[PDB]
Amino acid sequence: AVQKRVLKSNPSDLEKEIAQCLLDIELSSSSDIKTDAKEIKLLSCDLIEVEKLKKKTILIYIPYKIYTTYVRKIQRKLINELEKKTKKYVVLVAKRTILKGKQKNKSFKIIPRSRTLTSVYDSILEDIVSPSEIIGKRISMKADGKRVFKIMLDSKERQRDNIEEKLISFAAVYKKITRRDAVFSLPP
RNA sequence: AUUUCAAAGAAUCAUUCUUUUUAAAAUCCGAUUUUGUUACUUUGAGUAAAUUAGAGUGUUCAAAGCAAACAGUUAAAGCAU
Repeated sequence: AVQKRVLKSNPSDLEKEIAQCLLDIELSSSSDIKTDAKEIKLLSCDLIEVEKLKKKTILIYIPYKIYTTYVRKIQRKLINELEKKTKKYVVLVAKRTILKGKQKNKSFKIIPRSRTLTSVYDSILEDIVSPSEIIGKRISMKADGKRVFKIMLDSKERQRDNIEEKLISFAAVYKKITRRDAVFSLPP
């Protein structure tokens, strides 16, 4: 039924809930984003819980090609619709291969810039904020030798009441994905 | 300018030394083991002595030498039948 259609692999409970929700959104149709999710196929879904315990956040992995072509174009409205349907905080990300060019893999000449560790990690930072847009990045090196990514967003999100819970969620999600701490801010 | 950041453990006096894991391809029995060239650097191999540094060693000391030291009035010990 819904789960096999949305998720290619054998599906867990929250993967099946996402599949059900996504099918229900497509079937019901959200008027401005009509043809809502027909092209979508999912790789995986993951559940992450903030230390502050302001609900839960869901990370969803999507193929780069599907993500770029479909998801990116409607993403803020799409995530808001997914959030409205299931109240846990959703993030949509592209899976991206990261390549060590030392090994000389058959399918690539040289080193692609898109597959560099740094480019992918910056791209994943872009994916998590994606409905909102970065004004500037600044990396603070604290005295412990930890490095902290201070990410400035734009001033349009002062309308959104979910702001702080999403900022903590972005920090948590990035921290789970790789061992980089973020902090967030926006103009006064 | 530019391209793989890091994380956690253990040993040790919020420091220090050490170990584990975190993409992809090829290969072998879900797992097992490999992945640009050079500069630079690390260990090494193979190095004639005399000299030189430098140990051993009271040439009567020292420059030296490569020797010496030990027991025993004119013997025991040791190992051999």
